[PDB]
Amino acid sequence: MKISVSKNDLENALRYLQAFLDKKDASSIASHIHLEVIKEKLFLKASDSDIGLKSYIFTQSSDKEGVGTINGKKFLDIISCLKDSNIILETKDDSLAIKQNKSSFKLPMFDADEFPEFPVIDPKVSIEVNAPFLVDAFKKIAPVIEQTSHKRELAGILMQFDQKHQTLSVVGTDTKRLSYTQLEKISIHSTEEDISCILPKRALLEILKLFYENFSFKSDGMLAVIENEMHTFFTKLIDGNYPDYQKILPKEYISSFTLGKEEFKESIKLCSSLSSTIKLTLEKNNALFESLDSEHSETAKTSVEIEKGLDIEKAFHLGVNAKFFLEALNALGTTQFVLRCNEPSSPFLIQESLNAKISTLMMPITL
Amino acid sequence: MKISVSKNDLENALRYLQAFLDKKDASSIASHIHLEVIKEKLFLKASDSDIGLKSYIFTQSSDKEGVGTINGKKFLDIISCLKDSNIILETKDDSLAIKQNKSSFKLPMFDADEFPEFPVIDPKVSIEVNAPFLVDAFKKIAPVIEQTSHKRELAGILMQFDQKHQTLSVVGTDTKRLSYTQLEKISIHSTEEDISCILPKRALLEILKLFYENFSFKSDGMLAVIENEMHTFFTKLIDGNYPDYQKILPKEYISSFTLGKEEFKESIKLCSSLSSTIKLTLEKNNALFESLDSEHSETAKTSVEIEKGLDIEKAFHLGVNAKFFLEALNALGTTQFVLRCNEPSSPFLIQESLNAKISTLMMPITL
Ligand SMILES: NC(=O)c1ccc(F)c(F)c1
Ligand SMILES: NC(=O)c1ccc(F)c(F)c1
Repeated sequence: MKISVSKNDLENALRYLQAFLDKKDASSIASHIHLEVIKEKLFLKASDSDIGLKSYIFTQSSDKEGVGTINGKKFLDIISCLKDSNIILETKDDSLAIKQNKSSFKLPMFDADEFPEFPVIDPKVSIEVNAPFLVDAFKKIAPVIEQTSHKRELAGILMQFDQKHQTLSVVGTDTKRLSYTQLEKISIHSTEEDISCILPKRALLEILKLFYENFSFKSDGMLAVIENEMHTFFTKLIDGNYPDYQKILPKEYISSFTLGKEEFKESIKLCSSLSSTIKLTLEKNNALFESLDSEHSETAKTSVEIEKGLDIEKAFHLGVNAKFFLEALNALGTTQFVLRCNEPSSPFLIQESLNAKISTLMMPITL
Repeated sequence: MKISVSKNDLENALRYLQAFLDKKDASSIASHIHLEVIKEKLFLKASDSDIGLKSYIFTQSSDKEGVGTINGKKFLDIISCLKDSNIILETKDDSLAIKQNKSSFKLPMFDADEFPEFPVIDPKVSIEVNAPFLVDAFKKIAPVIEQTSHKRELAGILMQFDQKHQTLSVVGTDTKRLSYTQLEKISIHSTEEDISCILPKRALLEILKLFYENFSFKSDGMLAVIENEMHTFFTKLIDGNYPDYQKILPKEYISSFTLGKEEFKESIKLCSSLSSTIKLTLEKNNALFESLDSEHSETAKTSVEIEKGLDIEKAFHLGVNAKFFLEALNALGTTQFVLRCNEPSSPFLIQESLNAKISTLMMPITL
């Protein structure tokens, strides 16, 4: 109803909220942010059935407590064009006035009662995340997940909690490749020894913008609520049974090669100028790369020397998807990587030599 | 047929050539760059009926002179993924081989005889441009020209040469606004005392990427050829008669106000958060800005103090298009601008206080 706020505090809060608004129809409440002034806090939220964010900023002054709404895109556009001095926000019946020095604006509010109730859960599982490993895993695994996947449970990331062993397993897949990590020594508070949540990709991406470390993750098996000092975020979970990835992962590998990450990146990028798939050939002191599904009369080839010789009898040949192989290497923190293989026709593994550590299993390309 | 070249020289030449290729159909000669090795130069060109570029780079070594062609997008994609060391280019019948250390590529060449003849003109008009004023004019005027304009001659920029007075006039318009400059003391060599060329917008944009100063501009009234040390560019000219802009420009102005450029930019940007048109009100010591065609219940207002008072009897009101007014101010080099008006319903002028100097005439918005 009446306050002053810091321009930068307000702008930053509004930026984050943009992604939770349906902006195209400005006449719908789904384009508005809900506003609430109580004590010395402005609360801003945007949500619906699926997903939502609640944020707050401190008022520089507060004169009048109450509630309202405002078009979030328009609000952000106005504040962005203002100077750093404090901004006065003030209702005038069903209109919000915005003032700074000689500049003043009016926007219409809607009925705040039309705004969805921001949900709260009775948590069945809860963790406190005090380090970046979880978001690191999220970031490294996200590229393998197809948001528009036509199968529902593969459109999100698996979080598998084992309370008994204090581990959080995180898994993404598109059916051609599967990336995973298991995070150790996580103090999990749960009503069950084993429990699984599937977060939608859309939610995953939002979390990467909002959180880094020092946040809680809580779930009742229907919603996941993530919270820190300034923000409360929620998303609906995805219903199905995520693939048994432990069954999918091979038992052992016939061969394991320790290889140069950046040299393989460069070599693959290079051959991928003319194709999407590549023929890798490994010899004792050499790795050869050749474009595979290139159009005829178009070829790309290169090789790198392997100084510390491989354990090979003549030559191992492997067809690979370039993008997938690169994204697997991109997920690694080490200067070297381990490539574990069985037959050239069976899935192969990429992982770090010896933050989360993300491994990727991958289907090869034939011939 | 056989040479080595510097990677950076080759990459840079290829980047410029990209815009002269139809890249989507890789099976057509229109996706290829023509190649010619003679003396210690590789000549690269891409052209068609409308527009073209010829470039050259120096060979580090030359062994075999001749001609061929290559897909320009693919060539650029390959070279971009290579290291800085020299690159060997070498024909193998109707294929171009590209080699650097352990990396080698083949791409197919097409019949070089299918490539269009690069045109040459007998110039009717010629200038040497030894300073940036021309491209400065081009850059400042380009925003007012609609490339997809449904009327042909307004889809380009007018260049009007007066050999008698040694002036080059440059003019753009979209019918709502007209931006112009007249450049003085240009040594024009022409067969006529007065002559006009209309360059297409597409060509204008290319010229801005390729040229700055120390180039020749030549025309036969059908093509324009622009040339410097490394590059020869051409474009077809547009046929019609460009509007008589000297008739269009007003005789005198009832009032002329000297105003703050950045303050007006900020004020207009600010009000344009909620509208495309703005009501400007000028008073003796004040300028007020208000959103005009904003949706109802949405308002944006601001004002700035004018210390050195205006010559006004009460208040001058003027409806303006925000984007147009901003782009007019963006074209100015001065910290202040002059706004010249007659009736609030008639065209008004924006120009610099007291490089090219671009003035913009503009139709107002009513009420
Ligand atoms: N989920 C699967 O069916 C699958 C099987 C083999 C793979 F290599 C893979 F990446 C995924
Ligand atoms: N070319 C025209 O018809 C024209 C007339 C008045 C203007 F203000 C203008 F910018 C253009």
